[PDB]
Amino acid sequence: MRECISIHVGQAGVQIGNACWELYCLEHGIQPDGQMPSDKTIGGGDDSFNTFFSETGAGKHVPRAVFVDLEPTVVDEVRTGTYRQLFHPEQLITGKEDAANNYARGHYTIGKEIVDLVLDRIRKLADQCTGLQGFLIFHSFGGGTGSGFASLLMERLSVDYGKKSKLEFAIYPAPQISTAVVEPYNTILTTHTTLEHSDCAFMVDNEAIYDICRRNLDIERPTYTNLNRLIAQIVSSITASLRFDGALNVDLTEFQTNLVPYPRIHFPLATYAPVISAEKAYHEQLSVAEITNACFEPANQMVKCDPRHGKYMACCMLYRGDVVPKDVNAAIATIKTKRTIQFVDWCPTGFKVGINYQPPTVVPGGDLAKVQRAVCMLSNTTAIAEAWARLDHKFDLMYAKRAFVHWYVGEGMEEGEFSEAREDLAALEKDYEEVGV
Amino acid sequence: MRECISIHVGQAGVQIGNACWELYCLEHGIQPDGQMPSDKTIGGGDDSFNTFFSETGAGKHVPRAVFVDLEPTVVDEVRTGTYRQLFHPEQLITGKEDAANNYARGHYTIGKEIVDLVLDRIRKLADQCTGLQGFLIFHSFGGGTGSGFASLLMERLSVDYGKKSKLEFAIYPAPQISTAVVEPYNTILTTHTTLEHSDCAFMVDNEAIYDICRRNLDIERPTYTNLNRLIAQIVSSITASLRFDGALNVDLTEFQTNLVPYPRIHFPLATYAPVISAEKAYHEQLSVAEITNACFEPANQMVKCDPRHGKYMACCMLYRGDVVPKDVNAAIATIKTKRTIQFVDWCPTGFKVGINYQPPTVVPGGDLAKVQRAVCMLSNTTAIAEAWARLDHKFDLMYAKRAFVHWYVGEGMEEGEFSEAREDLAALEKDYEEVGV
Amino acid sequence: MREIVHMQAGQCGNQIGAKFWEVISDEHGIDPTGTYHGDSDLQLERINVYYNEATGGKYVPRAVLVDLEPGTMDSVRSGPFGQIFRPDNFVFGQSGAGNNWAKGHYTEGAELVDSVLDVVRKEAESCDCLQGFQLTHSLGGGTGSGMGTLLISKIREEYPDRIMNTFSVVPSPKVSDTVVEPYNATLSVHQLVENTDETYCIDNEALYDICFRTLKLTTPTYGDLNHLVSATMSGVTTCLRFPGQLNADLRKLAVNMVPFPRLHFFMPGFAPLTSRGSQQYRALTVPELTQQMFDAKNMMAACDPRHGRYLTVAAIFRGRMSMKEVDEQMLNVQNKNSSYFVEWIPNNVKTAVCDIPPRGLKMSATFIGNSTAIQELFKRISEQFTAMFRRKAFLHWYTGEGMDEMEFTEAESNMNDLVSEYQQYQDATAE
Amino acid sequence: VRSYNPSVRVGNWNEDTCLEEDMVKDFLEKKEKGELLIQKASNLRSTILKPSDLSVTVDGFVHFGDTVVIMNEAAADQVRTQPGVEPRQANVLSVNMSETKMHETMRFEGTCTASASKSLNPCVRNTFVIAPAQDGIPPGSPLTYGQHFRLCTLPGVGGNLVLQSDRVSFHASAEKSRKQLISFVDEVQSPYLTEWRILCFNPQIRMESEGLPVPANQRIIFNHCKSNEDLCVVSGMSVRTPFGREYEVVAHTDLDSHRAEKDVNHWIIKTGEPAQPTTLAKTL
Amino acid sequence: DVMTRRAAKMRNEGLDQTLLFAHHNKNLKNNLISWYDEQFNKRERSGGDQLPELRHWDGQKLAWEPEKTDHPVKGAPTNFGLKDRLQEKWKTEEADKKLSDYSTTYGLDYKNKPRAAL
Ligand SMILES: Nc1nc2c(ncn2[C@@H]2O[C@H](COP(=O)(O)OP(=O)(O)OP(=O)(O)O)[C@@H](O)[C@H]2O)c(=O)[nH]1
Ligand SMILES: Nc1nc2c(ncn2[C@@H]2O[C@H](COP(=O)(O)OP(=O)(O)OP(=O)(O)O)[C@@H](O)[C@H]2O)c(=O)[nH]1
Ligand SMILES: Nc1nc2c(ncn2[C@@H]2O[C@H](COP(=O)(O)OP(=O)(O)O)[C@@H](O)[C@H]2O)c(=O)[nH]1
Ligand SMILES: [Mg+2]
Ligand SMILES: [Mg+2]
Repeated sequence: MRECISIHVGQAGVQIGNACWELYCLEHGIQPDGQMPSDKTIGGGDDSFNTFFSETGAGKHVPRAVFVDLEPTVVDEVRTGTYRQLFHPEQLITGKEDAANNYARGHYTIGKEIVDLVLDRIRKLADQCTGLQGFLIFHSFGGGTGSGFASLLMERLSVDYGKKSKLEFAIYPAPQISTAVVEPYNTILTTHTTLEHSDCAFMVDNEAIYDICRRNLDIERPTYTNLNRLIAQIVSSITASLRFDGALNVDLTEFQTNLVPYPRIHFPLATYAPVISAEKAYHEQLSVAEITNACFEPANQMVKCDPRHGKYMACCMLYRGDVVPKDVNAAIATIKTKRTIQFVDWCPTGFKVGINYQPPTVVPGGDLAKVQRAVCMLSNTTAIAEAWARLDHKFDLMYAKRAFVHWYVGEGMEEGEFSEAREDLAALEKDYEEVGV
Repeated sequence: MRECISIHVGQAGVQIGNACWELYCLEHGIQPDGQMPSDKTIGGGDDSFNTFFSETGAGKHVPRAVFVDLEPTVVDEVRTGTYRQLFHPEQLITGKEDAANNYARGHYTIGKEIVDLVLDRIRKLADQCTGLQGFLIFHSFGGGTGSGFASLLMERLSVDYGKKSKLEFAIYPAPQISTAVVEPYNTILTTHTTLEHSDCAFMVDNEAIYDICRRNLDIERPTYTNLNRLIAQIVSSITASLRFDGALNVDLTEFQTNLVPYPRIHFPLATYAPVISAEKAYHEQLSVAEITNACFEPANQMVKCDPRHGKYMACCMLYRGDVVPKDVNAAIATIKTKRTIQFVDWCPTGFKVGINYQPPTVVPGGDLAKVQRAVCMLSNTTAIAEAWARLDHKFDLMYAKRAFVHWYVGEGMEEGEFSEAREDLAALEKDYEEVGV
Repeated sequence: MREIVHMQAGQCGNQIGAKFWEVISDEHGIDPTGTYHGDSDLQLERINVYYNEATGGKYVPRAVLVDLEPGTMDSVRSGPFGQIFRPDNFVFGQSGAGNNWAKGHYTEGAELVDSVLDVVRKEAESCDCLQGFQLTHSLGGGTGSGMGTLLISKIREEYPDRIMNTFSVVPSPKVSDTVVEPYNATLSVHQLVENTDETYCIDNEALYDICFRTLKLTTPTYGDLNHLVSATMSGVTTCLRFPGQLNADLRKLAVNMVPFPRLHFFMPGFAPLTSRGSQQYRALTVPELTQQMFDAKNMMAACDPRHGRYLTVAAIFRGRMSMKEVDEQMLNVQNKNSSYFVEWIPNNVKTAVCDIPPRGLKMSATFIGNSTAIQELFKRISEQFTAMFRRKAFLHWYTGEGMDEMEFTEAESNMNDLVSEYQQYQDATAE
Repeated sequence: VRSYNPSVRVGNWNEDTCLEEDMVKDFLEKKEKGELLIQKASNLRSTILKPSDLSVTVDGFVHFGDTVVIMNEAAADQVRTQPGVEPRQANVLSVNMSETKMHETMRFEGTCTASASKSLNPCVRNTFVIAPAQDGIPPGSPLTYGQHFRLCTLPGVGGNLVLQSDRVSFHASAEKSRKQLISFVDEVQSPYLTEWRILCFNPQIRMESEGLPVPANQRIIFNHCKSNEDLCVVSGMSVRTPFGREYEVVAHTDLDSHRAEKDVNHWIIKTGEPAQPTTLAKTL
Repeated sequence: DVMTRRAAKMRNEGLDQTLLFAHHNKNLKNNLISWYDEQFNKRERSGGDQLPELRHWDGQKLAWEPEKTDHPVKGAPTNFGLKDRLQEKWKTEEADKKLSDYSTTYGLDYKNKPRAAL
């Protein structure tokens, strides 16, 4: 009934979805070949899979996913890996040349011959879908396919579908850690062209998950696999209300109407809490107040910025597991009595609370531990303006003497779009300070 | 004693008669082997089967049916199935080649080689009778094996017999969906010449039964078997007064004198209630008043023709079950006090009421629930003139440039029959207009 | 007990006929030795329609095999399912067709027609309720074109009441394989249009396009192209051989599909088609099948129906499905692309449902289409014909094997008149 | 433009690998349920071509119940008179059928038809058992001249096939060189058609030798009885065999200029030599 | 060489009726059942494909699940008995032309009747 279409754009999005669909397969109990092995005769119906899996003919459940990338070897790793006979081969759309960390190359030349094919696949999935809820778009703001083609996808999806929700599970560049050099260019050119074609842009910082996985999950050497598994846990916690039944619930529209106060302000930071290994978990007594304070802890945010230099507008508050509503209410009362957590004066009531009874399934061979309670925080703080201003400063530093602009110009992009993106991000940050004050 | 002969001609007639004789065997407790199950005892008091079944010696009940088909396709299934030892082998009269949707082929060439045999079989089944009431002729207006051979058969039957009633159950085409392309040609050339040799021709429409099954039975994708079972329930509700005792009974002789005002307007519509399923019958209250209003609802007519665009001329009330005539009269008064159901000024009276004591039967693996009461409209009204107008519009659209006429002409049919058929349908439209005004 | 005598003349006709007999032998449970090893008794009840009873449980197909060379006929006798044919109906010549309609129609092919007609007469009076004849030919060679069309003419003269099916591999704008395809196509369609009850024009370019786009299939060769034609030929005649809720035989299809007598050129199709990587991800259902039927890329003729207008459509659904779903699907498509249908014919779709689906598929469907857009094919053949005939190119073979140029002129004028008829029955409104 | 191996991930490799996977799935299905032609042929080679121990005579005469092998000598003129056809080599009468009754049921089942294989090796397909026909004849008794017997195969793999002939009627004749057919049957329709006798070499001492015991390793004549025809190799043309190309044994009384049996009429009974029961016994 | 010719011939022969046109499974045995057989000949279910008569409600399709038109009968194929009758005829044909039959029409037809026939 309620289904979501997941579009994974770029190498980062494809790898995040590679962790994700493994987690969804484990959660809904389907084998990597697409079969349900339960067959419990008297029971075993379990219609909860009809949110991210589509029932085909011979008992095979295919995901509602489009793994799109302009460059091979990563979707080829998907096609040759253990999740081979799970995805539709026509949902693994690939090009021939990457954008090569160039927003102009991913938005103006290489993305044109493949946007029609990915739109046709999206239309086919929507036609099979009965009661579509929204799109979950996993990409990175760093550059290349995940910038230009993602922005192009938002443009055509807002042209075609319109009112449907479009969530952006974006990967955001760190204050200090940066792989690409033209990451400020690609990030701001993504922000300018997806600022009006999105509904909730959850950015996620790699440095913050690095700190979380080192401090909490006591791992000395984390790779991208742990980061993508934690983001899979984020998206599973968000969509658990749609998938499983339970207590007071939210859908995507319930979710976005409480987290987007102003039309330009749709940028909620994500936070997950259980983040505990087995050794630290068995010497712990995880309860609703403890894990709510764990979410409100400034060292648990998935974007590297302290929320003390900012004011919370709204918080969507997803509890999951052995959760009692009055324990939730007492916890939220305690944080509202805490003076250090600062809410904005025009939002006296700011907690979109939702409880589910299905605790998360930890991936075997992973890093987390099995728990009975879980919190997901999605908070629209006025602290992400510091991140926007620091990338604005980086863009001004690069664009002061026109470094790396000749690639865009000779590829087919004007400097007027650079200036327009600069002015739009300045408008966005002054809008944030005007609403926050 | 109240004996009747059923001739099922055409593919649709054979399938409908298959369902009808299944229902009759279940009603009278006759096994598919043609024998009573030997635990009846009684002592011969329950002779309420002789209208449909003979008794050949040891207890083999041979039905009074003639199954006619020019193709050996759907009668061979009867000859080879579990009903093989129920029918007399030459009551399942079979041709060699089908008439190929061709009125001329079914009326002149392939019609005039088996017509002697089918009249011989009808003669044998008619002089093996002691008070025959009439002929129930089940056919479709599709063409050839159906409408064409039924036309030739009734042309010979009116000459052979006399004042015996010949009721027709005709599958009329839908406004939108139909199988054949030469369907308007076959329907016009059949309603030209069976309009003079018939007595009362019920119209049943496949699109109407599809909408009935979608809305009330909640089956989104019914096959022809469900339609045949519903038609069998209609015919059983018609002929239950000839079999089972009731408060007041109606006969086939009573029937035409109640629903044919003038001999050219012998075209009634059939409607049934309740057609609700077993998952809603036990929760919805099912009594006389609301089943009569369900019948008189425009979205229940089994013809795909709204009676709101016409005037009711006569109606046949058929109740079966634990139905009291006081509630019958109360329901009829509530019908007559409604301004939407508009009667005609020259008929201030008219609701032919029959009440039967036997409750409707249920078939294993069927669609309808075990209800304790049911009601059938058999109504004559001016609404069907719209269907005639649509049919003549289709006929003129095809005949304006002589489409498909060469098959009929070269099969041995003169071209002026099309023009005289269009004259006859124009006269039928004008007669319906002057009756309605 | 309606009877079809299958005939194939030429190399391509023999190949597609051998594939047809394979695809119907594993439908009816016939082993390569010819016996009946099936166990479902629904198969062994209409087996007479294409086979003939012999001693034991053996069933010999009712096929007439014609070729003017002891080559590919020996190849199809030595291939798989080649031990089922009687050796009597392997009449072949010891000459060459020459890719020459004159050589096939007025010389050494013509003195083989006596033996061919004796075999056809024996196989036709061995029946009791003969429905008709089904010739599969090449239309661009010399044995399929000339000998096939003369056999059509002789059989139509002898039995001018039975149903004449002709599966013709009409030449393409692309590809080649013969320089005198316009001559062998015009001179054959000139006799097809007056001697055939219904013609299915299959095109090798469209078959290659299907192999490209719905089956990927880097190296399909002629085996897959003949397998699709075999599947279509099996799906057209399935109501004669298996029961169903809504049957339609070849005469029903002809009556419901051919408005005017010289308008019997169709575009067949078959649409439970998907690639091997998507065979276990595609769900067999009536809307999906109907969408692939009415998709313009699944035509087995190179003509694109979007530039023309459908006059009549036939649709035969093998398998167990729901008639409301089928009827409302055709209502939906006829409401949607209503500009692709002629206004003067309401309800341009003839529906048939057969109970038994083919091997592997739970639900299959075949498509027959009579449209204006087939006139582009004959216009192309006319343009190539008037390009060569204006300069007498390759004409001395035809006129020295024994003919006249008046036959060439008559064929060109007749096929141009057929083009004019198709064009006039396109944009003529109702009122 | 350029094409690579499907292991190289450049072109149509995904559904090429899918098609190869489906073909491999079908191949493993036939491998596990045993309809592969390789496995059928290997089973045929293992079960048919198995050495069979022959019977070693003591007095040199043929006795009833002996196994023995029917052989024929090569042509006396082995010198190549004309280049082309090879002169007839030494060969052994054997049992034949084409493909299907070899492939399934593993055994010689029914009507077979015989042939002459060049493999001079005792084997299941080419050893027999001399058996009586009139009953009451004790086993181990001499076969003698003019005395009817039946040539039957072993009761193991083969199912006791009995030699049989027919006429030159137009329903059953040799596949090449239209003549009398030599078959191996299992049901035995009529007992007289499944019956054979042995005539001596010199056609003057024949009447006096009728009754004398038959010697093993010299040339004798196999005469039917019902049709009075003698066994022949009939070289110059061969019949198809799964184990090669073999000559076509035909019953035909072939006569030379002095009305006597030709080179292909003199078959020899080969026992086991008294050193080990396999191999041949050498002529005398 | 005499190998590339055979390889090219078998390549041009072309795939199979199971490598092409076959979806999900490659079996014809389970689909040889007719609507008349599964409706008027009863043909009760067996095994896992036993549809309940409850016909409860679904939310994922907004319709009642157990469609009898979508879940037809699976199992043994449709059989009448004329296969066995024709098999008896084929065994009679094989028992014919057996050389030593030599049986006359009088001997076949005029035999010793059973005692209960008197
Ligand atoms: N969380 C997470 N981030 C990743 C992962 N892989 C890459 N990234 C992010 O991606 C950024 C680099 O740009 P990409 O997203 O790889 O570029 P692209 O979208 O694939 O487009 P191209 O330039 O054509 O490669 C880095 O800054 C990383 O933060 C991953 O596995 N997990
Ligand atoms: N309600 C219902 N209608 C049917 C059934 N079978 C066929 N029809 C209708 O009959 C029309 C065509 O006539 P057919 O019954 O198919 O064939 P026919 O009447 O025997 O005439 P021929 O085609 O010459 O054989 C179609 O348009 C169908 O709507 C059935 O089982 N139930
Ligand atoms: N589909 C298909 N087409 C074929 C086959 N063989 C030949 N053709 C086509 O037939 C045309 C030539 O016809 P041909 O067979 O030579 O006619 P013939 O010489 O009279 O037998 C060529 O254009 C080929 O494309 C085949 O096996 N399958
Ligand atoms: Mg990349
Ligand atoms: Mg019919």
